Amino acid sequence: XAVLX
Amino acid sequence: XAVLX
Amino acid sequence: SGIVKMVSPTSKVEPCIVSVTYGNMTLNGLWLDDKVYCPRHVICSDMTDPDYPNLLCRVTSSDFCVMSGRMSLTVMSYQMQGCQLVLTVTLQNPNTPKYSFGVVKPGETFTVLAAYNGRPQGAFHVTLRSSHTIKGSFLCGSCGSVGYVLTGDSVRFVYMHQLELSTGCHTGTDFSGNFYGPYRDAQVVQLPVQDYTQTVNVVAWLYAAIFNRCNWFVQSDSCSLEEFNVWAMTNGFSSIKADLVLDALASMTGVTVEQVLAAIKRLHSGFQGKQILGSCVFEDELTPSDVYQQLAG
Amino acid sequence: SGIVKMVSPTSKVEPCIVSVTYGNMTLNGLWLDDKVYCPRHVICSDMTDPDYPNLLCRVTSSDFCVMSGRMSLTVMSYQMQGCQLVLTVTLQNPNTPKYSFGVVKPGETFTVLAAYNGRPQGAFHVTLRSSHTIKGSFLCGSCGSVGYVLTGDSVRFVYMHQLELSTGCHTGTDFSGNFYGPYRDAQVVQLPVQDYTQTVNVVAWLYAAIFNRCNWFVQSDSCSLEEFNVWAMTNGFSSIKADLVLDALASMTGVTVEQVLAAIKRLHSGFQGKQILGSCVFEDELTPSDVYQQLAG
Repeated sequence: XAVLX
Repeated sequence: XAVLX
Repeated sequence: SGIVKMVSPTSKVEPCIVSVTYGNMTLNGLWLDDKVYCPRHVICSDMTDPDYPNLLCRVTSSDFCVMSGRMSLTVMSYQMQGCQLVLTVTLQNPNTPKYSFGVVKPGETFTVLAAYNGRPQGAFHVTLRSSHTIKGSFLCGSCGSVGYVLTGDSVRFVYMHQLELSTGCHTGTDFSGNFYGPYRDAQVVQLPVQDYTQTVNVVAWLYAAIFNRCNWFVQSDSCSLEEFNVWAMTNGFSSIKADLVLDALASMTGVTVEQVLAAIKRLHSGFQGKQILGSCVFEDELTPSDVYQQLAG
Repeated sequence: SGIVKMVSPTSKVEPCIVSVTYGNMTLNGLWLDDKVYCPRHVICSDMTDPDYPNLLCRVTSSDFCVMSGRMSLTVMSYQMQGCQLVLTVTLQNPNTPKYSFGVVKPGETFTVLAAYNGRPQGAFHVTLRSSHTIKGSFLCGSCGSVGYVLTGDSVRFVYMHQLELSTGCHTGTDFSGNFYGPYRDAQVVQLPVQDYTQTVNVVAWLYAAIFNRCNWFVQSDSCSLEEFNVWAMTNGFSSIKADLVLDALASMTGVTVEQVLAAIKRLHSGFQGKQILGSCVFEDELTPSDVYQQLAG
């Protein structure tokens, strides 16, 4: 769920 | 009253 | 993905900041080509309402000490234009960026490079109010600090700080020497005129919210632009004109401009304890272009 | 005089921004001396949870595309350190500033220079929360944008953006490769830990309000520092230590830190219609030094 930029 | 910088 | 007030990079403005010293007063200046722009208030010393045409007669070029960093610059001739001095120096500034001179209109934003003693200290985002003022942060020594806009690789200089009207309310001159608003470089009382909440910016800020989760305020009701301006006269809001960037933001989010205007009116009477991007009040300090470049780029 | 979120000048960080490209992916890097720091996930394409140890052995130095503007640098060697890659290039950066590496602690601030395709687009003020996260503004292509502080004439790099935990909540690595907080460079569930209101900043923000003729919260009651921490654990506030700047602010203003601490706990229960510097809520994004330089300099 966290977005890798 | 206005302050000159 | 988050919304903040951003600032233009300062690399093209910093090499242009100089100090200008007359008598013992020192303020800041802007060095471009063979000119140096700084407030005419640098030749005063005698407080209150100076006699600038009278003070010019005794001033000669040899009494200006302009310095870029530790290098000394020699003034050939000078010229009082409006409320600024255009000093002509011997040296052609080698770091002069491609530049132009502009005038910001109410609601449009820019970047102030706060300087002291010809030395940059920091930069911040500001918005020109309907009162032709800005909510800045200045102290003694900060006059001459420039406000600018980055336009590709070009710098459009728009602002030269000069005056603090009241607590937290400032103004200054464009680079033709003219003050923003009906003000002047004198220590008399000049409290600012009426201000309005910048509607176009509030519209853009709510589009940013829509693109950032928060869209509960969006409803099917809609208020036209010209129906909004009649309501805005009596509720502290400015007039709104159609806008591609708003149209682009409208097309991306699927919410018309008229829905956002109607949402503004309902929320002018309380956010109902809910928050929009962690805020409880309208934000009118981000132009449509500021919002669009933080939604796409 | 007015108070804003200020940012450090960007002129010595901008000439170090470069673009790193391996495979299909491009992000931003920092070019100092003969080294180029960037996030290690530039070599994945594997999505989700990569296997960086084994992915690194297929890697060859000549498949990195490093671009400083339109100049191209070539990679001699590389090295994986934590969650970042330290690329060695042919050319010493001729615009390397005097620089160090540091780690910011919760409450402290720094400037983020947001970049895309190795080109700076803007800068903004950020505060490290107790979640070890920042509330920035980042899109795809922004990984590798550096966070730094100016310590006079030198740059102390402290942050390299890599991840977005939630909407408007970001984190990254220091320049030893270690993530701020218990996070990692994987697209796995990573909900941020518990966050607290940075009290020392809220004290400094209220001293700023007193300097700006906003002192209606000052009263006679005082709350100790050690007695505040007891109260803070159960109402969303951080611990507070003695601070020389807070003492300096306390002497210049004429009201003690203990009076401001006691004002905070009373205003935790609502602001009661009235505003602090035009705000409805506590501002904890300005350290004592940030407030100190906008009141004295």
